[PDB]
Amino acid sequence: GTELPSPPSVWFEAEFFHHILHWTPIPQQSESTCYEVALLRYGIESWNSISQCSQTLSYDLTAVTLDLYHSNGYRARVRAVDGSRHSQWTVTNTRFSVDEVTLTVGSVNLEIHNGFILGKIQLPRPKMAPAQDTYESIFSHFREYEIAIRKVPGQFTFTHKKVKHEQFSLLTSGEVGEFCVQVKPSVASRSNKGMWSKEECISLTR
Amino acid sequence: GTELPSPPSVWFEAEFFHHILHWTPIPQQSESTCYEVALLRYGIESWNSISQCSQTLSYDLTAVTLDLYHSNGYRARVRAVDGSRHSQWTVTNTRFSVDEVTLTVGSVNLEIHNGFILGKIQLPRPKMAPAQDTYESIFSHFREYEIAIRKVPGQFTFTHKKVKHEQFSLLTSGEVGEFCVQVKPSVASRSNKGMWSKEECISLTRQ
Amino acid sequence: TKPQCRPEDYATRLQDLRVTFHRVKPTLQREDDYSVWLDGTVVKGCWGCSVMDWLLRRYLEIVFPAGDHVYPGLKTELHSMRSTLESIYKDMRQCPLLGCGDKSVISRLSQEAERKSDNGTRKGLSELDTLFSRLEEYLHSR
Amino acid sequence: TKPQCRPEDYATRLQDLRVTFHRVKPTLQREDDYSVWLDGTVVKGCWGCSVMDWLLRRYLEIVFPAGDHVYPGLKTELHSMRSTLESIYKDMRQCPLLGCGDKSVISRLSQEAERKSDNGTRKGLSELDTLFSRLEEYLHSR
Repeated sequence: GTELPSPPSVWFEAEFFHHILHWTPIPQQSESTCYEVALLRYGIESWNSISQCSQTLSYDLTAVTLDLYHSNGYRARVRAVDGSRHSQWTVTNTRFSVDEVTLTVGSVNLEIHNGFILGKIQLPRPKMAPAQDTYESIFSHFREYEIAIRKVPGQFTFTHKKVKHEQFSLLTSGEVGEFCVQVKPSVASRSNKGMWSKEECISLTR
Repeated sequence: GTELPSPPSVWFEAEFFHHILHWTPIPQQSESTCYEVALLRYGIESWNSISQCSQTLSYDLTAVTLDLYHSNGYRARVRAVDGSRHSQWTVTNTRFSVDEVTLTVGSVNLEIHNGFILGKIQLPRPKMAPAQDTYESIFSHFREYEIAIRKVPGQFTFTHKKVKHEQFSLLTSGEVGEFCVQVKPSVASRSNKGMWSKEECISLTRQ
Repeated sequence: TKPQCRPEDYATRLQDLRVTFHRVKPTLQREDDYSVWLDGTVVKGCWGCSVMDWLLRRYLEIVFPAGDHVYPGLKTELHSMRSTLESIYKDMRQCPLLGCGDKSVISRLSQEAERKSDNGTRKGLSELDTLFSRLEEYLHSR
Repeated sequence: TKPQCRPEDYATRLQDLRVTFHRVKPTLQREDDYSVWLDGTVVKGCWGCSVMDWLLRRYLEIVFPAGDHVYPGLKTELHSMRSTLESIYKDMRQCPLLGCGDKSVISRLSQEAERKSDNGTRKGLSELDTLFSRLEEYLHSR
């Protein structure tokens, strides 16, 4: 009677070289119940189990999807296993590729110079990323950033400013106080969603 | 005035990087009579006199036709001049190009080894030829050679043997005497005529 | 640099195509076939300009229309994509540099041959030697 | 490999053309303004394959035939050459590598998309994402 219920759903939640597979738990999951995560790469009709018995709701497939930004995408599936019983597989509903990666920025460096706030956006440099596969290398054109500025002695209201370079300037036309900025990345021709970076501030004078 | 008879004809006689212009003399040529040789390169409608007064029946146009094997050919003309008089020009009747170059071989090196006559054809290496414009470079494919062998103690009769490499072998199946060979170059896809090389001989026995 | 010629003009439409494709993606990439039709080299190289045009026409003329018959509940999205893809195609034509660079040389030759009193017949036969060399050179380059 | 793909296979006809041509060369090159129609790149570059075909067709179909009227004396020599050139052409269009490459890629694509049980409508719509990448990638390539 090997007919355990199958995981309700399986999907990826990835960021640059952080390709994580997520799936919901099977109703009535026991303590001796685990999940088998298999991976298939487009262009080669063949599945390969990455993990036979994982007692988790997620699995990092990064080590096995390094050529994601140089491939035609992968497909993924997870199935529940309890000793000798195991459900049917639940596979991702779309091809996993560069398209589905969320854009994030590593950090923003602010500086002040003659009434200017000079900003430098440091894209992510994940260690797992093979040398020549930089954010810049992969997303070679139309990189854009939404800049949200707020004055500390001001409030929780923000003013926007879009830029097309990893460097940007904002003029401090004779202003005093503290300026905090957040950055949201995107690629003009793409649909990849991006996430706001931790706010960074800098003080004008003393 | 100024109506001297023009050179009856003008033509090239060339070998690899040896582009020589020839022309017949004008009837009643005097001692103060010379010839003016002009050169035109296809693609640029303009003549340039190479020599104003040459007291000869030929002129080496090599120094001025180096890119022959990388061009669309030249045209040439010669006219007689005698002081202030000069005839009409006589121009070549065809476009001078790589096609009209006669194939020649520099020399043939023969050697004997265990009943084998090993030959090495040394293609021409004219000094005027720019470094990277070797016979091999220019005629990159289908180079062939007619080999005519004759036995000295034999006669003036020859036996043929065609080869497709600059190196060749002839076996001396237990023969004695002297073997002389001549080589004639060609390019299987081309129509360029070639000329027999000076006969080369070698002795098998202690000779 | 004409507008239709620079890549930046296609950014927004390329992006639209993709967001629309994102809402219907799970339905379209639901099949069981995991083979790759449009491989990584399909549009690279000398032949690229030509292949690209063929793919565009293929999709615009044969596939999308075929889609209404297979994914009826998606006609809205499919009509949109086929419409943006279409805006993109015509636009790419306005730009010579985006197409195949093989019509210009034929233009010159034909033109120069027409500006002759006999249409180049004379110039044509006198260059036969040149033709044969180009042909022979052409064969060793392939 | 394939014989009609080896240039070695075109050497003798290349030579015949050049030998027949040599005999009538002084006639055909008499008028000769000293201009160049077929220069040294005419058949080089990415699309030379395209120009090579154009040229060969132009001669077999227009130049040579028109030649019979301008040079009634060389009709025989003219026919011999057209004939041999014809021989070469029939053999050249029998080798993919000798023609343009695009024709091959377009062919391989349409065959897969047609050996599919649904003529490939499914895989086609399934790869709109890949197509959009190839396309953007293409726009950036030139």
